[PDB]
Amino acid sequence: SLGVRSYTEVKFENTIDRITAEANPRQIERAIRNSTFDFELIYEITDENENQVEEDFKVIRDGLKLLELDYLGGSGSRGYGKVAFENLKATTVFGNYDVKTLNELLTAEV
Amino acid sequence: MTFAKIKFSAQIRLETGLHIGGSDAFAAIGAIDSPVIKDPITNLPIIPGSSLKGKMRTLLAKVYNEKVAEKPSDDSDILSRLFGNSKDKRFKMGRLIFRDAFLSNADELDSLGVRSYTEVKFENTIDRITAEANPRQIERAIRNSTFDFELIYEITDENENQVEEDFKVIRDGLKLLELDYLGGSGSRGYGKVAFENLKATTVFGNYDVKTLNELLTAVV
Amino acid sequence: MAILTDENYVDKAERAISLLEKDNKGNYLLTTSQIRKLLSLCSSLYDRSKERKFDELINDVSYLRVQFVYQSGRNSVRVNRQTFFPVKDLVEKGQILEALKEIKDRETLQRFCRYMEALVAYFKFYGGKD
Amino acid sequence: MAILTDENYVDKAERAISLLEKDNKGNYLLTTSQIRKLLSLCSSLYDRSKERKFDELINDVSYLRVQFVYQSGRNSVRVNRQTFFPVKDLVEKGQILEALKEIKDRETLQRFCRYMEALVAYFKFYGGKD
Amino acid sequence: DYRTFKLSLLTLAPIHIGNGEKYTSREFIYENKKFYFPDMGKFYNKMVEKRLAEKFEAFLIQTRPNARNNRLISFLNDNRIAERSFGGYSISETGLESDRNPNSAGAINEVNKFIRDAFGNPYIPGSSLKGAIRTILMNTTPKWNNENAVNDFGRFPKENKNLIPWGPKKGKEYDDLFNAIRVSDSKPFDNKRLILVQKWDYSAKTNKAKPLPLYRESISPLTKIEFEITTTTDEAGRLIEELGKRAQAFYKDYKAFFLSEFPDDKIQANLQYPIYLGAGSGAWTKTLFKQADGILQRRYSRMKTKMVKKGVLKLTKAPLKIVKIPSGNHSLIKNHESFYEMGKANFMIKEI
RNA sequence: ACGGAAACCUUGAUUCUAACGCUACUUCUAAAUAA
Repeated sequence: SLGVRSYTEVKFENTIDRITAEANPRQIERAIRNSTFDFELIYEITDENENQVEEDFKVIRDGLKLLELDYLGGSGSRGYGKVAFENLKATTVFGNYDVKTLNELLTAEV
Repeated sequence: MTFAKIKFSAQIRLETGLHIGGSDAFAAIGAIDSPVIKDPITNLPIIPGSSLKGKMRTLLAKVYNEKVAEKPSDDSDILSRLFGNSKDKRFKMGRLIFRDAFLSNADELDSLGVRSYTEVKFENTIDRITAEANPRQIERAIRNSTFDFELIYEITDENENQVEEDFKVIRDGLKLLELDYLGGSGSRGYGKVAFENLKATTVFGNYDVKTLNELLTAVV
Repeated sequence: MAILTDENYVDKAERAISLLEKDNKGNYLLTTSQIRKLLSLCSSLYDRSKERKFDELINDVSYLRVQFVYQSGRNSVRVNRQTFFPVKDLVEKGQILEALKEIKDRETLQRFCRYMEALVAYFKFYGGKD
Repeated sequence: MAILTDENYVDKAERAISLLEKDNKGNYLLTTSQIRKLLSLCSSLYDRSKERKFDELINDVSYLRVQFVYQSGRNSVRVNRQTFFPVKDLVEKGQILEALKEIKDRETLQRFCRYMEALVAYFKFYGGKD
Repeated sequence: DYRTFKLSLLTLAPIHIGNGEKYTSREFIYENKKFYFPDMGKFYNKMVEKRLAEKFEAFLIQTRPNARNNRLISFLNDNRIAERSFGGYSISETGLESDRNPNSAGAINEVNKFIRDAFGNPYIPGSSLKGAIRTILMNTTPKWNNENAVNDFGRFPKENKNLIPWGPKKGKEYDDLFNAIRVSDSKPFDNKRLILVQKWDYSAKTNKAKPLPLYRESISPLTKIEFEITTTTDEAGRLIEELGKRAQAFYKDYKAFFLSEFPDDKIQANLQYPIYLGAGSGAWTKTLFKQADGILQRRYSRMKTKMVKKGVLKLTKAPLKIVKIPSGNHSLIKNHESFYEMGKANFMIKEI
């Protein structure tokens, strides 16, 4: 709908020597900037105390925050793979577990 | 010791316009000018983090090296520690993560009466014997076009008695970038940038950067 | 009725430019340096029609139309003691102004921009000069 | 008569590639950097034809034809005090415009895309540079 | 590391740096002793709320206006419009902007545009000043202004672009002198400092000024502009720090070669280091005239506008201005016919 | 009252590190001859 014609762009770069300043070119492939991907992560609760499951929720939240603040795979030291998680929420697909406070903290911390 | 991340956030304002480059994959049907790199969706000019990192490393290589530096992998401790080094197991992943800079003041630029966010500078050359001109066209991002510059610096256990030197290196890299031109034919007056609202914020972990923000405003 | 449809604007460019005037030597009279600003405006307007809706794109279309009607009458090439006006004949044969009149929403606007791209592409195909 | 059948398009791509223009040093004037945009458009249209009907891909085929025509005349190389158009002779010898005109259903689209892939493969096979 | 110079430029004569565009006669109205240059977009917008789009189309589409259907004021008066405020900008009437009168048939059918950024304000690009500086440095150096600057290995002589080394060379340290000289461009200096001067040519063989139909938008005399020249190497640093005393030597050579043949009352006097910027200043100010002499003349030997001897002097007309310098009262020109040497400027370079 | 019954080819692992689309270039030259 945004008129795009290809879902992958070609970024052209070059490398210039520090002594001779000769530009050796290159081109690499990138995904389009505003692409979205469906992200699903399933967490299983067996023999785990309430403190253990809360700690695991905190670790998952910190992992998602760290992925937001770092780059996904690629040449991310040069501006690649910066991701953000949108509409992040947790729904208990199996069993009975309360995730009201988990969803509240997932929407707050993001 | 503890893990932290400091996010240097600034606005790159173009004193003169900027010709980062790229090839004619988004060039309009009929345009013969040299195109500037553009977002594939919005087609607004961008400043790729690769150009910022390359120019900052090249500039700092003439200050913090005191060596020859035939290749990028030969850079010193102070530069390979930040910008990375493929031939050193301790510095394969650098502590500096650059980000692509995208347009932010498009609304303000439109409110200033701008038809298009990129301009086509006509520019020729004159033979010094025959006085015959050979004109051409160069596409540049317009003046007074701000971009969001985000740089991320991690503070791990190895970042003891070295965080201040890294902050100094980042500051003087930005200073040298302001003293020089970002990518383009800046030897004729392109690529002049200025970093505004330069501040560092701890986006993860615990770290006191209250002594860093005042020292950022004091010079840069 | 409409003059531009998604099935014929490419073929319409064929009939628009094949009947353009020509010097006695056979080369074309129009050059890309005359229609440069029109192509730039059309490309920018097509680029902005993706993100920005049409209720505030009417002024850009009116500017494009007045620019067409200016560049058609301004540009002139004089060959062999005979003056000619190539941009005006391009606009006349390609029905650029009539297509501009029917631009009422995003879809027809993008169709007109693609028609302009077709016209310049095919003009370059038959030996047009920059 | 159909210009691209399922049992001759590879041979046609061979014959086209072997018949291209050349300079004194025996190097191909066409390079893959000139036809990169056309290759990307053909690939994108190919992988869009797998799950999307042709009746809403007419715009992509139209743009692809416009781009082929444009890149035919846009680029040129000055050799021996005369100008060559590599993509133009590639289109004329390979009958690209004739295969584009006959694209009517999904199978002809995919056959044309595979013909372009064979053309680039063979061009690279006979010393075509980048 | 880097040595930064400030170059203050003071134009002693109109300076024009075009962009290829031209105001036709249907884009400006001459009235109330001013030239109004309306924005055609706002013009159309306020004549679509007044319902005169179709006759405007007939006025601009029209291919061969005879004498008076070519002027926008004629359209404005025919259809009884008195709402002249559609963006744009106004240029105060010089007086001397053109021969004949700005009314009537011929007048000004074309006005060459000054270079403007994306906001519509004018500025001087850094590449123009860099080209002038490069001409000054190349014309005042015996290793560059010699017989090696021509390329006779061809059909016609042309400049040896590789006489000054440039570009990356395989297996060799970078040797680009003019990558070090990084001349920046100016800031937008507003539209109030522009005029509509006209090109005149003064022939030494004929001894009278001949006006030409070539009208330009030029910066007014006594305009202060500021440039930044950043230098990175010691060689280019020495060259730029000697830009003054090299401009004087170049001007002395130019005066002893070309300007001495013309009456001293047309040639201007210098307050600061001389320089020649923009178009219309002449071919010798843009060439190594020691080598280009003979070749440049032969380029035009078979044309109708033949270059005779060393050519004519370009003398535009702009209002006389006097500077209250702390030495007295220095008039800009030495003639009473108001004859500026088009393309002239002075500069002072400091090491801020 | 089946050479049958019970058996997950499963556990972890970033196609990652380094790289300026860079270099030189005044939108500029020519005004004859006639009156």
